[PDB]
Amino acid sequence: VPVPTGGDDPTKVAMLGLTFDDVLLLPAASDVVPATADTSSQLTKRIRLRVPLVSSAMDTVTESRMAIAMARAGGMGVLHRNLPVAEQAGQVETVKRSKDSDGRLLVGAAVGVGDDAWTRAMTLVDAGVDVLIVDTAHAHNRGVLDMVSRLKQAVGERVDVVGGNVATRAAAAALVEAGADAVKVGVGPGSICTTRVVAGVGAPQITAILEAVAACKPYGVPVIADGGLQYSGDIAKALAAGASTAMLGSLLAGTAESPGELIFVNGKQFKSYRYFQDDVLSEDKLVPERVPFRGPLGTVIHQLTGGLRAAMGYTGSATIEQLQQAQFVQITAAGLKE
Amino acid sequence: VPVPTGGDDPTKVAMLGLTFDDVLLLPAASDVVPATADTSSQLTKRIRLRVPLVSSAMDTVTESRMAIAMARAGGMGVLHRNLPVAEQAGQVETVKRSKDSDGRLLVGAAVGVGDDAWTRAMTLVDAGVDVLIVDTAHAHNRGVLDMVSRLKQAVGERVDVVGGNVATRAAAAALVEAGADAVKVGVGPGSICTTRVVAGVGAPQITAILEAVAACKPYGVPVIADGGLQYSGDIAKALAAGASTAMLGSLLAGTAESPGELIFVNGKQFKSYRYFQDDVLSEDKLVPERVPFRGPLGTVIHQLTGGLRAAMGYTGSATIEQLQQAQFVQITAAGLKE
Amino acid sequence: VPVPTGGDDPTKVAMLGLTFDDVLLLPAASDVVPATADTSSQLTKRIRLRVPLVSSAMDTVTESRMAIAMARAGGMGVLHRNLPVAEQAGQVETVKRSKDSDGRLLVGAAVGVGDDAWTRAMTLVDAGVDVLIVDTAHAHNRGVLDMVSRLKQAVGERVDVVGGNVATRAAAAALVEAGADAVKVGVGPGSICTTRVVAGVGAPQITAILEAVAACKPYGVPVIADGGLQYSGDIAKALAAGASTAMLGSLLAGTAESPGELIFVNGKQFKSYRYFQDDVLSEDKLVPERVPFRGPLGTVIHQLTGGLRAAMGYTGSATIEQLQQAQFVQITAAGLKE
Amino acid sequence: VPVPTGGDDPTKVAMLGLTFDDVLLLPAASDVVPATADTSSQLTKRIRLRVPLVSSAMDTVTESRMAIAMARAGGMGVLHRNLPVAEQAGQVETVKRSEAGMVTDPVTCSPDNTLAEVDAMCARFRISGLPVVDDTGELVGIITNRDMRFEVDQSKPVSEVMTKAPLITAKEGVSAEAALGLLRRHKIEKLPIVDGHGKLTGLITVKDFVKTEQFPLSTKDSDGRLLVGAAVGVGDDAWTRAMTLVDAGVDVLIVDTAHAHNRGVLDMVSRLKQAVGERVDVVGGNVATRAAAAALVEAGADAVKVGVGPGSICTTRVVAGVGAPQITAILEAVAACKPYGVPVIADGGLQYSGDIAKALAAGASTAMLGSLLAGTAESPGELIFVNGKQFKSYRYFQDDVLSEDKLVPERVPFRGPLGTVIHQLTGGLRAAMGYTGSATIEQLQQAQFVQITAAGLKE
Amino acid sequence: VPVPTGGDDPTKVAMLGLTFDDVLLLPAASDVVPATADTSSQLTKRIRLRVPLVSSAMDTVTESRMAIAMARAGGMGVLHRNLPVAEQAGQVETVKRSKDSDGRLLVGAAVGVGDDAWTRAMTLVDAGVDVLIVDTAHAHNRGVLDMVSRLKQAVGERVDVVGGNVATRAAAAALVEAGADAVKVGVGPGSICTTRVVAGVGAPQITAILEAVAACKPYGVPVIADGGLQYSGDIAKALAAGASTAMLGSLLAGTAESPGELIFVNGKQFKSYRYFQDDVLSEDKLVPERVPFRGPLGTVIHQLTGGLRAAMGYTGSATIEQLQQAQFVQITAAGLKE
Ligand SMILES: Nc1ncnc2c1ncn2[C@@H]1O[C@H](COP(=O)(O)OP(=O)(O)OP(=O)(O)O)[C@@H](O)[C@H]1O
Ligand SMILES: Nc1ncnc2c1ncn2[C@@H]1O[C@H](COP(=O)(O)OP(=O)(O)OP(=O)(O)O)[C@@H](O)[C@H]1O
Ligand SMILES: [Mg+2]
Ligand SMILES: [Mg+2]
Repeated sequence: VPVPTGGDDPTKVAMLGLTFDDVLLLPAASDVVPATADTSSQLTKRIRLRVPLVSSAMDTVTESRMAIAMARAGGMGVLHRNLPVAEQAGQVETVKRSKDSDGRLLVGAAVGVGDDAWTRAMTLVDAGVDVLIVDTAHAHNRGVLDMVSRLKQAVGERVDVVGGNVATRAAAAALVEAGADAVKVGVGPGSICTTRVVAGVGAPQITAILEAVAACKPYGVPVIADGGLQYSGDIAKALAAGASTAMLGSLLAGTAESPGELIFVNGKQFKSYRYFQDDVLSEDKLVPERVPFRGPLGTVIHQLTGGLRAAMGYTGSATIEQLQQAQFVQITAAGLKE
Repeated sequence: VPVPTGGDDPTKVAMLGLTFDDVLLLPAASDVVPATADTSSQLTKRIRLRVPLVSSAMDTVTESRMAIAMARAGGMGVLHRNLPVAEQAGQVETVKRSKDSDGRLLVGAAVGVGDDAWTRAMTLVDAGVDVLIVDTAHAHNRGVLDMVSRLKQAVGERVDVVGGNVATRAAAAALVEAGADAVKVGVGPGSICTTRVVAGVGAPQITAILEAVAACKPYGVPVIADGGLQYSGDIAKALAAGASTAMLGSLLAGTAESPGELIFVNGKQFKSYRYFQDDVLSEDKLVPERVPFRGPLGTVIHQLTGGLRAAMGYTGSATIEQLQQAQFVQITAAGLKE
Repeated sequence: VPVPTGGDDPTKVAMLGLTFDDVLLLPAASDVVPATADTSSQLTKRIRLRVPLVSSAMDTVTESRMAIAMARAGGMGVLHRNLPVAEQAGQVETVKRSKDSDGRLLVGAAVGVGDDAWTRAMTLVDAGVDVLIVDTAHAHNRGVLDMVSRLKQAVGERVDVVGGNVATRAAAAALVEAGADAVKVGVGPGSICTTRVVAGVGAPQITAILEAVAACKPYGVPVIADGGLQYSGDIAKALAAGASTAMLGSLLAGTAESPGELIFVNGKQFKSYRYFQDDVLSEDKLVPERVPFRGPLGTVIHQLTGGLRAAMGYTGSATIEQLQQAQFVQITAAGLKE
Repeated sequence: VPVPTGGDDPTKVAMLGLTFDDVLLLPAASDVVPATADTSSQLTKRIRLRVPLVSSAMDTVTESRMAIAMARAGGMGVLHRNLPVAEQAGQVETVKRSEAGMVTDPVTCSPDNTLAEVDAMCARFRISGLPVVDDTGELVGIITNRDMRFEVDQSKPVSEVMTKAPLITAKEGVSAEAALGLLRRHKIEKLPIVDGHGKLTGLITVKDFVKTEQFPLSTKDSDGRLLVGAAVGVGDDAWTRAMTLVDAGVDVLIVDTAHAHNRGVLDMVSRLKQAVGERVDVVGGNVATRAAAAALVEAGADAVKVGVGPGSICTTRVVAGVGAPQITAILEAVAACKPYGVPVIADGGLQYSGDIAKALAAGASTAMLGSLLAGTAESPGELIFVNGKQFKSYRYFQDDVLSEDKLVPERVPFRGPLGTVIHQLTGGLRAAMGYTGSATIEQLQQAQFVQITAAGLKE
Repeated sequence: VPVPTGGDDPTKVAMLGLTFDDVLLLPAASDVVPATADTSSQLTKRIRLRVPLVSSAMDTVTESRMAIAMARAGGMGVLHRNLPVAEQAGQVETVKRSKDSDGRLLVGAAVGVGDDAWTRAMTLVDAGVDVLIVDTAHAHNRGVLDMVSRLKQAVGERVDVVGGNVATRAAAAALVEAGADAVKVGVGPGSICTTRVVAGVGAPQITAILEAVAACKPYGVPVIADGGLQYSGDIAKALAAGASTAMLGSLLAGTAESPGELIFVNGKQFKSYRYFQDDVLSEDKLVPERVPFRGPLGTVIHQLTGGLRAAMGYTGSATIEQLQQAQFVQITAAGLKE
């Protein structure tokens, strides 16, 4: 009668979470050449990218240079918000003035929650931003939903609103009901993540994507998988799990197009570089208190796209929409043994 | 027809035991700001702590200085019994004379089993102790239950009695029947624990807490999770599994407030410091035959409480009683790989 | 409709095998003191040992000195058969002439299969051996069963016949039907075992013990667990899984009483020391082609017995027969992480 | 309502994949002595090997030398295709003429050839003599070691130094005893055998029997020549290569692709089966599912090769996120192939001989040996000595779009003689057969597994 | 009577060679600020450099880009000769067309020995080279001396001729007699040098510089110290030992201005890139058969010049000619112990 893992509530342990290392893509009937596979996918309800990759809105990853490079590569970049409002609008305009209906490069920008966030969002919309991402560590919060709904009513006709990071079906459904044009998924997805170690909170990314897609797919809301990626195979797995686009963080932190200046210390090359880190539950609030150079962004994007095209050829997926129907095989611990 | 793991008895392998590394807290709908979360919790049926942390009754962890520091920090300390009765009463008197209804600092003390244990307990009650903990390696023994019942009849009106370490539902129910005001839970909870290696005996802490809470929650008896803690996330997980307080042992062993004198050896700082170790089945009876300095207690308590508050914010738990209703996701082996 | 692990045969993967590290002994209601716990157990149908430990019949573990020491320690030893028949009979006589009904020390000897094995067995029986072990790598063989039956018919009135190593219920049942006085269990029980790597053959020892006990318990035939032990906790787990005695191998190879001479090489102490290795499927046939000193036997035996007594105190087992009814908790991979 | 691993689709996570390290072979009732066990197994429907081991068609593993050594050991080798069609056909011809037997049609050179060419031919075919025939096929001479041992000018034409006709020759169908009598009487070592006109037909020497004594386990056709296989791709260049290999006398054609569940691979298999099915056997490329194996069987493949990302740290898994654990893949493919009698070749994922035993017990009929053979002496490459260790030292034809080299942006250690590795693998297999009571490989395919946990793998 | 180190010949061990690590510069009376120190020095009899640094003529160090950078930095570069004559002439033209009396950048080029070397030299002089270096591993050879004499007679009025690597006073005197405008010093100068290990040939660099200066200083012939340099302090020591310029080899191999393309492999950055290596006794003839990135040349040059200026300040040397009069202190083995 009692639960095999202890207690009496069978829902106390709600689910078994699978990560990227837990699953592999099963080969299927294929007439798809990797070179001829269409990797385009929807970022939001109204925006389609040639390459389903978006740079994360992290101070160490995306500012104007990275946003321009990502837009030229066929993806997009979200400008980080650890800077003043006027500076963010200036970076938005730097990206725009350098594709949309008018032929200018697409760009996204991150905003928080609050009246200061409202002013920031209005200024960014004035500067010509295309995507507003209400970015929070935990989006299953009434304030985040209120901000998403308010932005959707105010500037929904001209810009797309993306909701904060969720990890469950209920949170994704709440964001969809708030009117979000895309749902960003992932709450402590890394295995050694600071959220997992310090707060004990996390969700393995494959299960989180599956649940959020179960919430969002009926309403046509794209899913952006954010965090937990280590290799291009993880990009393929995230897209096959149901996500429409992937967000790239630490994989792009040390690239040349990312912020920071090149320095040479101890024989190795590095990139050397608060009132705006207003987000509670963020990893910087958990810690008690030099990112290496990674080369040009083009090589990293080429490697990731090559891995994705290889997966598409193996699974017989002509489009990303077909790759989202691919099947997984769950591997055991011996499958991770070197 | 036969059991898949061998034999014919399906109850031979009773359960799959989960440890802290097996589970993560699932994010849920939240309106809780981490700073405004109420971390107050019940130590016993009549005692509520501002911070649900109790320093373990270990010779290397808690004496008068540590007890005073823990009571001032909002938690409590239990004085170890690896010393003469007069010395323990003196430490109790030191803690009291430096909060109860009188306004003196709250303090607990560990007692054993036997006539000498009765003498020790009566002396400690005379000295003004608030909590008596019958601290045994294996509390599911008739002697421990009889001692708990005797203390409850004798001095139960003025002090609280907490039963020793249990790991199963039946043992916790037996302790509740004997009249224990709180149940301490954990028997070989660490992975590389000496009890697990030398004796082959142990119980994973999450499952043990779930079973003990299933036994204790209907009667309103608090559960103290003792052992297996490595990070503040483990504190959050233990409280979410249903425990009311977490007992801190080796994490406080090298703190400045812990016993021992500070010494400087080989450029590193350590702390340098039987007839009273009368408990059989204790880990010292299993071994054939220098604790590093860990800084001030305040920093450790602050970090642990910050992790707890972050978990409460992620789970939407305004109180510890709400955190006790939080759900878990079970992660695979791949989720622990670096 | 197909099996989740592949194919359409649900019995292709017969079972999930558990090893010692997969399980722990659960605590239970206990009035047992480790010092007053009775560790006696049946070695065979007619032989009871004070300490349930038998030194393995390995060339590097047991000859006359080790057999004498084991008999004096309360257990027994089995003399290895990697030597001439007259020499083995001389070792038997050396052990006997230094307990049975006549006051001489009990001793066992290993024999193979064949006519030379029959001559060896008759010589050993004439020398006064008490137990004959028909030691084979794979006892589920018609020749081994015939040898066991022949020995039981010929000399079963005076000496006990123990069957070779088995790993399944069917093999143990075949040995029992052949008249074995005890059944030795374990076939590639170690994780990095040569049989597992080279032949791909093995059986996790806890599951193997459970299956062989399911075969042997209804007929009162004791089970000797051989191999896979690393710690005294493994002794406790094996005896709780249903085995009556544990056979000690590598744990005794480098003891002072074990064969070989003491040498001092590179600052460390070591021991320095075929036509008679006629057994097929033995590990020495699978390999392409200095055992350290381990101290006195008494220390090892004392430590193992202390661990066993601690387990008996935790489980509330006054006797080994009561320990054989104890329950297990299965632990996850995270339970093994250091 | 929801799936325990997430979502609402119960088939999204189709299965739990078991690798070799997940399973052990359970001992069973056994009267099998390891030495007396029969390790013979079917490579294809018509071909049976004495040892169920095939060398992988890898450029670092199998060339003519490796193919000859594998055939002599009782297995077989598949020649890699990362080289021109002419070179691969030449390797096929080298393997076929290593142990010709029967007719033993002797390699012949024209009188217009040179000493360098005949030295190259002698090195190629491991022979010490060549008959010399004219444009019409009539004999004009013979060249041997005694004719050119110290000759200085390698440009010397064959006609200049050959032993001039007439020579000591016999007629077609001459008895073996008569040939031995001629060889003893004239003390010539290589006796030509001529037709009824004057055109050379054969050459008689007992050494072909002697080599039969040397390697009693050699796998051969009815003609007495060593069996050999060759890999082909898909396309028109692949069709030309396959026709050239069939002309050279190849025995097995393997449509070698990383992903055989593809209409091109199936069409190539069907075309080869229709065109040259009576002469050679066609083996389908790598599959990892029951449906792909069923498609290959429907295409007419004589054997199905199984494995797609089988290794744990395989490049395909890391870069593409694609793979299938090998034990589950073999079980799934055998579930489709066994009802039709189609053998399964397990390719990839092997690290120890126990894995070979497990792969055969899972239902596969042969194991294909790859990286375990890459560094052996019989493998292509030249030995070099660097530091304190010995290593092996040494695209247009890498046309597979899903091959791992397309994923990787970019020394091979020495492993000793092939015979030692083959002996160790066979010993492990025989021990497994003894433990499981399997007298034959077909009985071993019925053996049961026990699944082990993570704790069973910890050192 | 006999030699204390063996034998009867007292000149069998000719000298005790001092390396850079053997000596330190003694501080002296100083009115010299490092900022105002004049580091200009004579490269040859007729060429003066602002910074006494010459880039080594190795295939991995100096071609047109490195030569241009070195000329702009105040030093000079020598073009390597592991390439066809036309290509080296093209590189000379690239350097010249991008300082001499006509305002073009100065550049030097290495030549070998033989008739093809003469053709190469004539082509290079036609292309407008300023310095010809007859670069050989062992310049105390009649062929090198004859080549130097022929070049001096032919094109001595327009270009400066530098002799190959010597290590003794006699070799330097022979080069001066032959008409070398500068003498390059060093033969197996490194401690782990291939020439020393394979051939047993070498000369510690401080002693070699002192002897060559003893040969060259009365004739006003500058000395170029080539090889053995590890730090800027070694540059200061070499200049103080009497050398006029220092040739930089492996220190400049991985710099951006050096030949090769940048590649990023395994998280680290490297530079990736015979009939023309005709010189016998070169280290490629002795070896049986990726250079890391080192940052911009400017950082290396700035650091080396800063160290040189610090030494000039410590010794009170207003000019390099005054630094050439500085004194050394010999240090023991304990002075090298970390
Ligand atoms: N031209 C050929 N074509 C095919 N097979 C050949 C040819 N020449 C020889 N063989 C085969 O290979 C074997 C090689 O022996 P061959 O006589 O050429 O060598 P050998 O060095 O003269 O031998 P030995 O001196 O030891 O008798 C022959 O006995 C025959 O079986
Ligand atoms: N059938 C033959 N009839 C006549 N002469 C022959 C015949 N075969 C070979 N010869 C000649 O006899 C001589 C020796 O040839 P033979 O075949 O004995 O040498 P081989 O096999 O190379 O022997 P070895 O191993 O001693 O070098 C040569 O001059 C050769 O041309
Ligand atoms: Mg010969
Ligand atoms: Mg011969």
